[PDB]
Amino acid sequence: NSIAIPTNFTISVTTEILPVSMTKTSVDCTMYICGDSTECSNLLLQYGSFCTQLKRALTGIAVEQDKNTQEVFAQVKQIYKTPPIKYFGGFNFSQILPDPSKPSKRSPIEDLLFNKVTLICAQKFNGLTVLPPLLTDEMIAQYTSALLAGTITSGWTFGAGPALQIPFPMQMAYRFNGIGVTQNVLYENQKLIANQFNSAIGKIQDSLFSTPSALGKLQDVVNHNAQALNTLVKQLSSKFGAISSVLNDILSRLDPPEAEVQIDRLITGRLQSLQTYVTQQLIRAAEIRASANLAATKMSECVLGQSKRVDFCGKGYHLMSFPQSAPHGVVFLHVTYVPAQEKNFTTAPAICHDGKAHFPREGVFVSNGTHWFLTQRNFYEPQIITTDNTFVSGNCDVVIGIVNNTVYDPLQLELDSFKEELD
Amino acid sequence: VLPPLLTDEMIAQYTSALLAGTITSGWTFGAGPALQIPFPMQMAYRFNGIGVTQNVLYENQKLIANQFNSAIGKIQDSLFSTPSALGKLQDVVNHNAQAL
Amino acid sequence: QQLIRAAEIRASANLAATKMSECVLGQSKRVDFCGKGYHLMSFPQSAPHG
Amino acid sequence: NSIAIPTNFTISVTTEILPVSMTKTSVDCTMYICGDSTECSNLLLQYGSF
Amino acid sequence: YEPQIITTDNTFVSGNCDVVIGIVNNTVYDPLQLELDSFKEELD
Amino acid sequence: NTLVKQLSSKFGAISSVLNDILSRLDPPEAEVQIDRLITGRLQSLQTYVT
Amino acid sequence: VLYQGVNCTEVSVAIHADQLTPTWRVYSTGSNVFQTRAGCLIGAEYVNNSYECDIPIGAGICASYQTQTKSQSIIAYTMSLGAENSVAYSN
Ligand SMILES: *[C@@H]1O[C@H](CO)[C@@H](O[C@@H]2O[C@H](CO)[C@@H](O[C@@H]3O[C@H](CO)[C@@H](O)[C@H](O)[C@@H]3O)[C@H](O)[C@H]2NC(C)=O)[C@H](O)[C@H]1NC(C)=O
Ligand SMILES: *[C@@H]1O[C@H](CO)[C@@H](O[C@@H]2O[C@H](CO)[C@@H](O[C@@H]3O[C@H](CO)[C@@H](O)[C@H](O)[C@@H]3O)[C@H](O)[C@H]2NC(C)=O)[C@H](O)[C@H]1NC(C)=O
Ligand SMILES: *[C@@H]1O[C@H](CO)[C@@H](O[C@@H]2O[C@H](CO)[C@@H](O[C@@H]3O[C@H](CO)[C@@H](O)[C@H](O)[C@@H]3O)[C@H](O)[C@H]2NC(C)=O)[C@H](O)[C@H]1NC(C)=O
Ligand SMILES: *[C@@H]1O[C@H](CO)[C@@H](O[C@@H]2O[C@H](CO)[C@@H](O)[C@H](O)[C@H]2NC(C)=O)[C@H](O)[C@H]1NC(C)=O
Ligand SMILES: *[C@@H]1O[C@H](CO)[C@@H](O[C@@H]2O[C@H](CO)[C@@H](O)[C@H](O)[C@H]2NC(C)=O)[C@H](O)[C@H]1NC(C)=O
Ligand SMILES: *[C@@H]1O[C@H](CO)[C@@H](O[C@@H]2O[C@H](CO)[C@@H](O)[C@H](O)[C@H]2NC(C)=O)[C@H](O)[C@H]1NC(C)=O
Ligand SMILES: *[C@@H]1O[C@H](CO)[C@@H](O)[C@H](O)[C@H]1NC(C)=O
Ligand SMILES: *[C@@H]1O[C@H](CO)[C@@H](O)[C@H](O)[C@H]1NC(C)=O
Ligand SMILES: *[C@@H]1O[C@H](CO)[C@@H](O)[C@H](O)[C@H]1NC(C)=O
Repeated sequence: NSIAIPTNFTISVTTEILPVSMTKTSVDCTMYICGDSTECSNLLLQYGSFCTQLKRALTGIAVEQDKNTQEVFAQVKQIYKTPPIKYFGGFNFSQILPDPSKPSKRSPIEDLLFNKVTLICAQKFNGLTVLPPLLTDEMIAQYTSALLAGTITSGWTFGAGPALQIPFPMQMAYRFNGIGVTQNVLYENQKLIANQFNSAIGKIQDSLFSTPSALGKLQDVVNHNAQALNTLVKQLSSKFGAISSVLNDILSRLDPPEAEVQIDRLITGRLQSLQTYVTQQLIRAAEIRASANLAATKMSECVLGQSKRVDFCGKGYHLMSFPQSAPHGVVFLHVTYVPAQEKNFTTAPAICHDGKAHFPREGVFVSNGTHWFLTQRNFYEPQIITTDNTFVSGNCDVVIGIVNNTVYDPLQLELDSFKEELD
Repeated sequence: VLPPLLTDEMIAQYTSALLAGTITSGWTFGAGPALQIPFPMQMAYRFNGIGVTQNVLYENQKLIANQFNSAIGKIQDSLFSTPSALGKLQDVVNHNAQAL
Repeated sequence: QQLIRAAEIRASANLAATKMSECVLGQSKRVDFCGKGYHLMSFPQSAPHG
Repeated sequence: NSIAIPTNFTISVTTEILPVSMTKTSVDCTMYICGDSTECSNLLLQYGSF
Repeated sequence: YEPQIITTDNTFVSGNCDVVIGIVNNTVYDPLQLELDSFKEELD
Repeated sequence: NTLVKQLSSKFGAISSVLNDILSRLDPPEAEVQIDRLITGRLQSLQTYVT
Repeated sequence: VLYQGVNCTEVSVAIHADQLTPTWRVYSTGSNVFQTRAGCLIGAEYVNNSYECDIPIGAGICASYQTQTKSQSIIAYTMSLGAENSVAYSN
């Protein structure tokens, strides 16, 4: 017969950092294998379509990377703007909304994310090039801003039809109903909730600034791609058992037949290095695609809605989420309701009044040791047990652990204070 | 072959912690602090969650507890008598051994 | 082959973790996600490699 | 105008089995290719960072 | 949109009028008092 | 379509047809030319399966 | 034709010097040579008007085939992301 019920709460904001896309590379098979060598290219032509297959695989990956970014961020029909006056019930969004004074309209948090993660083809060039993304960082920032403006000014309505404006405190009140907490909890505590939110956002900035490992997930993608290209360039140095790693020295020192044999050995080594690179890129691309699909799912369900999936949109009961862009990825700020300061109460399945068994409609029966009250489950708020708060089914002889307590009826209580005169 | 970081005993301990939390506090522990609740009331809320009123559970609490206990016994009989039941995990082992 | 099968295992582990959070640490409204029927609750058990 | 409504219920328990992890192997590249052979190893170094 | 009269059956009461920011003044209709005042309305 | 097309490649061999290699050359040179074709076709199958 | 990863000056010099490996040449007027981050785009007229992306080029720039002041040609533009909609938010 013992239940614990929260008497307070904390608004918590957490970060979830997900890769969305990876560097889009392109490789000139012939130039990589046969660096300005006619004899090598002519030998390379005898191996078949391998260069074509490698080109197609990398093209498919590059297209996939643009698809992944578009599916994660281009989820809004219109580019939404916040009102000129950034007053949202006392909730301070200045650290998530774009700062209009900068050359790139990014939020302070976005500036941090872009600064922590790190036409001259300076890096690893041997016929190996890097293609730009279809959407620029400014365009991604515009999609993120549109999503924030939509969520802040219209809640989830912009994600399932036209955007419908709602006062922000009423949006939060509905989110509270979504997690099983009545509207009066938020309205009575609106200043506390806004202050906890603003504090949590400041903590997000300090967490990302002071903990370099938080963004490791995105940095690792960059580092892995850099290693792949670095390795691929290093593979040109290897001899693979040939007389020399330099193709021009093979042609310069040896006669055509033996030179062709040594060249064929270099062709095998370089071609296998390209096949290894492409295979690793396809596996990594599949991993990135899965991450992008998860990020798009969390964009739709966490940002353009309210989710009842446990731990999907952060730890605690989900209230709302806000996207932020990052290099090659997305960071979600998940705002959740966390119960706090629980108290021990005695409980009972039902109240026995006149022999009828009374069950709560929306709540749990609790006792402070002297009186029975009905409370909401996620926030202690004692109420008088009445016939409106409860429903009746069966009698006191069926329910195990039923307790004897008075259920008050207003109508027969007021009849008692109204018709007593009998005249 | 390198050993796992978490031993079979440590995995069992995490599983035990998860079972103790769910049984004694329902979903309150997943969302934050673990708040004790009588088990039949946790079930009453789960029934309400699926659109069945609380009185159905309380009126039929003995029947429900008996059906649960019988279902668990059936789980043991099913796993014991059907060697293929765990094939998904055995296949992983076989796939790695075959590769080596 | 190990990288491809590791990716398969990772996807399975991600599904198992999702089910752990939504089926064991909560009550799910997703049809057939946490078994057939209307979901009431779930209990994990350890198994070799899973 | 016809609707069917349950008058009773069954509590059912089902199993879901998921892989979580796979065997963590480790391979000594040099011993596998050129085991206990210096002469072979000196050629293995010429194939790059395999 | 489907407007209905605001009554004591449609709303719930918690707290006074000073704590909520942006509260407005409007009549909330109670069906039971109007009848019950009617039940002893003529006092005969 | 690509895998069948790979059968026409030489991969450094004199010809893509095993019967021409066997008919024109002596056994050990023919064996070298056949290994060149086997390596190419086997690599093509490994690519297809991957 | 998009020459990826290079400056339009380097490409223009390579055509005048006959240094490029492709043997075909794209007629240039100087009004149809536009420098993008993806590379040098020769044979398309860049316009200020933003449109929905059709044929992607890269780094925000897309191209399409449209009638220009009554005469059709390939144009390049910075893609539009969507219509702008300011929500009438108030207390
Ligand atoms: C929303 O929160 C941000 C902080 O996260 C507020 O920005 C801060 O605003 C103050 C001015 O009110 C800025 O100046 C400060 O002034 C004091 C004066 O004593 C000085 O001691 C400080 O060193 C600082 O100069 C402050 O720099 C600024 N901080 C940031 C990060 O922008 C913002 O005003 C809040 N908005 C609302 C509507 O509450
Ligand atoms: C529920 O928990 C919140 C905290 O999460 C409680 O609000 C906090 O109450 C304490 C004490 O009343 C405040 O500390 C005081 O702050 C003033 C600021 O000027 C300072 O001068 C005092 O010396 C003291 O440090 C704290 O700031 C306040 N936090 C917030 C965000 O408002 C709340 O009272 C709790 N409610 C219940 C019913 O337990
Ligand atoms: C709803 O279904 C449950 C079964 O899932 C019904 O309970 C079952 O009722 C039958 C007949 O009353 C019980 O069988 C009898 O069991 C006694 C045990 O001593 C035996 O001596 C009899 O010969 C007979 O086999 C059965 O055990 C019982 N099952 C459980 C788990 O209690 C229940 O009555 C159904 N309710 C309605 C309203 O249909
Ligand atoms: C349980 O709650 C009731 C209701 O608040 C407490 O009784 C009230 O106590 C206040 C003083 O704090 C009195 O002014 C009220 O008149 C009391 N009301 C009634 C109906 O008795 C009761 O004391 C609480 N019990 C415990 C153990 O805390
Ligand atoms: C709740 O009240 C009922 C009476 O309305 C109690 O039932 C009585 O319990 C006494 C115990 O000595 C018996 O002698 C009576 O015969 C019972 N009467 C009936 C009609 O059941 C019931 O025990 C009370 N429960 C609690 C927990 O106090
Ligand atoms: C709702 O009505 C109450 C009166 O029933 C208003 O309260 C009065 O407000 C005036 C404002 O000048 C004060 O001078 C009175 O002393 C207040 N009286 C009481 C009893 O509070 C209240 O302001 C009204 N609210 C709105 C939003 O119109
Ligand atoms: C092209 O070169 C000129 C100088 O010749 C330079 O000013 C310009 O910025 C370069 N453009 C790009 C895109 O690199
Ligand atoms: C409830 O009572 C138990 C008694 O052992 C105690 O350990 C626990 O901390 C109490 N919880 C609260 C919230 O008071
Ligand atoms: C909303 O309330 C704030 C309170 O500070 C006020 O400054 C702002 O102008 C109000 N907005 C409207 C549209 O009334």
